[PDB]
Amino acid sequence: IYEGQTVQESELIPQEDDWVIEETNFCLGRNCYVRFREEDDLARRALHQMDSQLNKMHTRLRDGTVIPYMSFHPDEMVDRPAPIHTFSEKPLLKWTWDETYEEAYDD
Amino acid sequence: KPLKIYRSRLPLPYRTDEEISQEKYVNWCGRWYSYRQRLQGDYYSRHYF
Amino acid sequence: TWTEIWWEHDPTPKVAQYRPYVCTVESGKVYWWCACGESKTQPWVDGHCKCSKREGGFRPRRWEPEHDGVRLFCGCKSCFSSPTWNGGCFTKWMQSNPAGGMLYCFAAAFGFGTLTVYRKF
Amino acid sequence: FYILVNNNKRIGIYYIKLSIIIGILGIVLSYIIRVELYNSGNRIIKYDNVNYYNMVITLHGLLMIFYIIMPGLYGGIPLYILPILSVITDIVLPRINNISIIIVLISYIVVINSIVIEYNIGTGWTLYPPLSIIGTVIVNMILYGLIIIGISSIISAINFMNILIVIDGIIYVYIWSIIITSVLLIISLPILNGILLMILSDIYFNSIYFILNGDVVLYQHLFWYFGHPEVYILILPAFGIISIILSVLNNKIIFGMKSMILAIIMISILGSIVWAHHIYTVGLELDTKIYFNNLTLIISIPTGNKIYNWIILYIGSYNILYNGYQSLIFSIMFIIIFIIGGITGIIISIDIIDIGLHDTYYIVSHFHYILSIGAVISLLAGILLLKDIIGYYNVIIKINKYFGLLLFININIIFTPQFIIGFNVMPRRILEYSDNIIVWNLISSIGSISTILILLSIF
Amino acid sequence: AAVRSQIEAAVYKWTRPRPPRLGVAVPRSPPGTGILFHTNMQTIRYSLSP
Amino acid sequence: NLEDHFDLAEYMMKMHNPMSEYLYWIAGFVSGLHGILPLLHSNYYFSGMFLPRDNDNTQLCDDSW
Amino acid sequence: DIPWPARTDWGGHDPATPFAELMINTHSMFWPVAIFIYVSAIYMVKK
Ligand SMILES: CCCCCCCCCCCCCCCCCC(=O)OC[C@H](COP(=O)([O-])OCC(O)COP(=O)([O-])OC[C@@H](COC(=O)CCCCCCCCCCCCCCCCC)OC(=O)CCCCCCCCCCCCCCCCC)OC(=O)CCCCCCCCCCCCCCCCC
Ligand code: HEA
Ligand code: HEA
Ligand SMILES: [O-][O-]
Ligand SMILES: [Cu+2]
Ligand SMILES: [K+]
Ligand SMILES: [Zn+2]
Ligand SMILES: [Zn+2]
Repeated sequence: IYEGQTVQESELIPQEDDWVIEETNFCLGRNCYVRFREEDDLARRALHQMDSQLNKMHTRLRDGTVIPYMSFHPDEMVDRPAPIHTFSEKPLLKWTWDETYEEAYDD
Repeated sequence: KPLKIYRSRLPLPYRTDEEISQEKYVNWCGRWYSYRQRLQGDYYSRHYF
Repeated sequence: TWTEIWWEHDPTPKVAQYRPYVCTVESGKVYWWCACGESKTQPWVDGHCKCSKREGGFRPRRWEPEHDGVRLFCGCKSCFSSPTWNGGCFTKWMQSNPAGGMLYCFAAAFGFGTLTVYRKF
Repeated sequence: FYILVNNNKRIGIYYIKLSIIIGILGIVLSYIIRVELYNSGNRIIKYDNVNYYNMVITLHGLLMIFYIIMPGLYGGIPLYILPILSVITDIVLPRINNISIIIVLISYIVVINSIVIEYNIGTGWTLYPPLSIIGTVIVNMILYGLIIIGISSIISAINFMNILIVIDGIIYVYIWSIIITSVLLIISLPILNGILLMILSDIYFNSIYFILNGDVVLYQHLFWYFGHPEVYILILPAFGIISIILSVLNNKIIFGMKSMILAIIMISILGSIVWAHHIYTVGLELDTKIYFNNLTLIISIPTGNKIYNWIILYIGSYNILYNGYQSLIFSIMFIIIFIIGGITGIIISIDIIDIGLHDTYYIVSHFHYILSIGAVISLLAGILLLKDIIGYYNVIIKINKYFGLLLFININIIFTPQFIIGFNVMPRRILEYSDNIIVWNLISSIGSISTILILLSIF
Repeated sequence: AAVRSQIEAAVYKWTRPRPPRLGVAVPRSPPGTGILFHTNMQTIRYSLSP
Repeated sequence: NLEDHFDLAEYMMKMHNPMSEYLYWIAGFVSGLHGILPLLHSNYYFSGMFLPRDNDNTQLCDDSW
Repeated sequence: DIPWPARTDWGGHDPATPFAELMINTHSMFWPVAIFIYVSAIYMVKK
């Protein structure tokens, strides 16, 4: 069963005595129904919808990396509402292993 | 022979020098989050079962 | 007992009261709940407790009611549904006075047994 | 275009749209039934038009099973998300997907047209001979609808099976749920077609299978060899939905994924070999009865494992997250409701208990709690979860605690009393009844009118 | 009341929990490490000792 | 094109003509009528009345109405 | 013998044969197990 990543005590040792757990808000913000402008036409309302996607949002950490909107299933990865053609570039499921080959390295 | 890819030629996502100096801190937070997660699993499993 | 015997890196509150605080709340207003049990304006942060000063990992707990009414609020500072009360105040009390806990539980079970048996029989 | 579209997501919307439309006719028939049963006497159907009631109950059952819940849970949600869950661009067979929905609509038009034009008589949704073969042409029309529906079901099953060849990710539990239902269809439908053809032969080709020296019990074997696999073809997609909703909304990884998957496979194999629990009162041999009773009770084991794995998904979830969303409430309500339906199923599984409870309203309440409550709520919960992805609006459902509470209370007012009258006893498929059963029938009728009123508040 | 406090104090002393026998492979916290998290973390249910 | 990105773009962007919704509701309403109209027609055909009067197939008191 | 108004008759009523008594008792025997299965599962439907 999965119980999280394994931690060695050495990795829990801080580099400063004042280090605490970063208090970054992971609430993306306040939202509601997407509100279109009357002036916008069909094309410009499409752009508006594409700019309100929660799955394109993320939270930036103190070191500049961002934790993205994540989901257990790929159903939450398409634009909402679903466009006619979704996964043009095949979504990549990344598997990890310990195998390596020499060609990838240089001395 | 196989084609060669050079990681040194890849443009990187923008990160300030201040942010780059905090990498160890963020890793440290991640380990403590995994430690707290794993312990809580045992605690909760005992309580609810 | 998570803070007491399992994990020593989370802030541990002081019990203000082993009973919930009854308060009238209004929709559209934001309330701040004391998570350390040392505020003198319970159940709210008074501006002088640990939560107000952001000391020792204590922070005020934001809360907002959907509708107006009277709501129960946690005094033990450990209820699962904090700031709201769900009975954790009694549970935490039993941990601190296990002999008393047995007395109440026996009495509650005794009443439940009598009524259910009397009606069904 | 509208009818020419091959987009798998558009076709999924069509399936839900058509299920609601046809569903209006289904609910109306249900209201007729409950109105009639409000007291003893004739209320809305004349004593000289009792054949209409027999037709109402027959069409109610057939439409709700084959034209509403099956197109909604096996055609609607599946055609919209399955290709996305499989990280594939579109469904494997685009043109077949288009014709399947068109076929469903055409078979629906045939059925309703037969109401208007043919004499109205009924033989139950189980079309038992010899009654089914001595009827009028409306029975012939209904047979054509079922056969046509069977074509759509099988080709759709072929479509989903081909996802195994193209799936680019991991087969999630929901995908496993649809694949196994597809397998159940591929193995059960061909048997149904054969027995339906024999019904036609006796109706239209002067065949003699269902007259003396021919065993009428033969039909019941072949029919129910498809019948019971059908009830699991209708519930398994619902189980798949429940798994996704609980994991997503509680932010908890599915526990015992492989046991969930192996529980679905097990239910299918067992569901393919227990059909004769519908034939307990015919007079089968003692050993046959004992075999079927034994295997029927076994189905509870895999079904029970899934229920408990769902419970732990909801346990321990963060309190800060708002739990009043309609999708979450419906998913939780499914566990509470399905256990009631399943337990009563185990009660009726004991054949000696079944002698008293066969062809009584206890059976009705049993399969209503699972389908009319459980399956409906599961389809609603699934659509509600995909509201943003689907994009529909102009309804007040997403956060409506009044609707959920009123629905739960009133739906139970309808069918809980039907368990009581099962030991009274009130037979099924009847309209008139003794005066001492009015109280419970009246209470259920009050429940039916109330549920309909609550359906208007969503708009 | 004297007996009440006596039995209350007798029960209390016996029930005080001992450290759990972790059934999971976790590291030892570095020595001298205090409170690092805050009270806005998702609440962890308060569970009675066995 | 941007207009073609979303399936049913007019409806999703909230510009669709309301007549489409009206037709959908009308279609459902017609479907419902297939259970009521034949009921009335069949009742009249075999009795001469479109709908019965509660308990008119049983013995009624003199003052019953 | 005949249905009576507003009667639960849970498991059956008024048996007049040994087999009829058997049917009533079979239902009564399993009923507590059904209650256990329900109560035990429902009690854990919560956060
Ligand atoms: C169970 C119920 C409760 C459920 C509650 C829970 C619900 C939860 C949420 C569920 C959500 C599911 C997913 C939704 C996705 C929606 C996607 C969407 O909107 O797609 C876009 C799609 C189309 O939008 P578009 O892209 O702009 O399409 C443009 C067109 O393609 C092109 O535009 P166009 O203008 O060129 O269009 C062509 C148009 C041209 O139209 C016109 O020119 C119309 C002219 C006016 C005619 C008006 C009707 C006249 C009737 C007269 C009757 C006279 C009777 C006289 C009796 C006399 C007696 C003495 O139409 C046609 O030419 C063909 C029309 C064919 C369809 C209509 C058929 C009507 C019935 C016919 C029955 C015939 C029976 C014959 C029997 C014969 C026996 C011998 O939307 C729709 O089609 C409307 C959907 C509206 C509802 C959406 C769902 C909302 C949420 C649920 C609300 C509750 C609904 C409850 C069910 C209904 C209850 C009644
Ligand atoms: C989707 C719908 C659906 C589902 C899931 C089921 C599920 C079951 N049904 Fe079915 N049934 C119908 C729909 C359904 N049924 C219909 C529509 C009819 C009537 C058709 C007609 O006659 O016209 C019918 C008729 C029917 C009868 C006929 C009674 C009669 O004709 O007199 C019987 C009896 O064997 C039966 C049994 C069962 C059993 C034993 C299950 C099992 O699947 C139930 C399993 C679930 C549980 C058991 C609860 C969950 C598990 C646990 C909580 C574990 C713990 C429980 C135990 C250890 C027991 N059903
Ligand atoms: C899944 C199929 C299904 C559904 C939903 C229902 C729903 C209902 N049924 Fe059901 N019924 C059957 C299948 C179904 N029934 C079958 C198969 C029989 C036996 C047939 C026979 O005897 O031959 C039967 C028999 C039957 C009878 C027995 C008549 C008799 O034979 O004597 C009665 C009345 O007592 C009745 C009443 C109801 C009521 C009041 C509702 C509901 O109205 C209760 C209220 C619930 C709702 C109004 C919501 C329903 C909404 C939808 C279905 C649309 C969902 C669509 C989406 C979510 C997109 N039904
Ligand atoms: O049918 O179970
Ligand atoms: Cu069955
Ligand atoms: K009647
Ligand atoms: Zn404080
Ligand atoms: Zn508290």
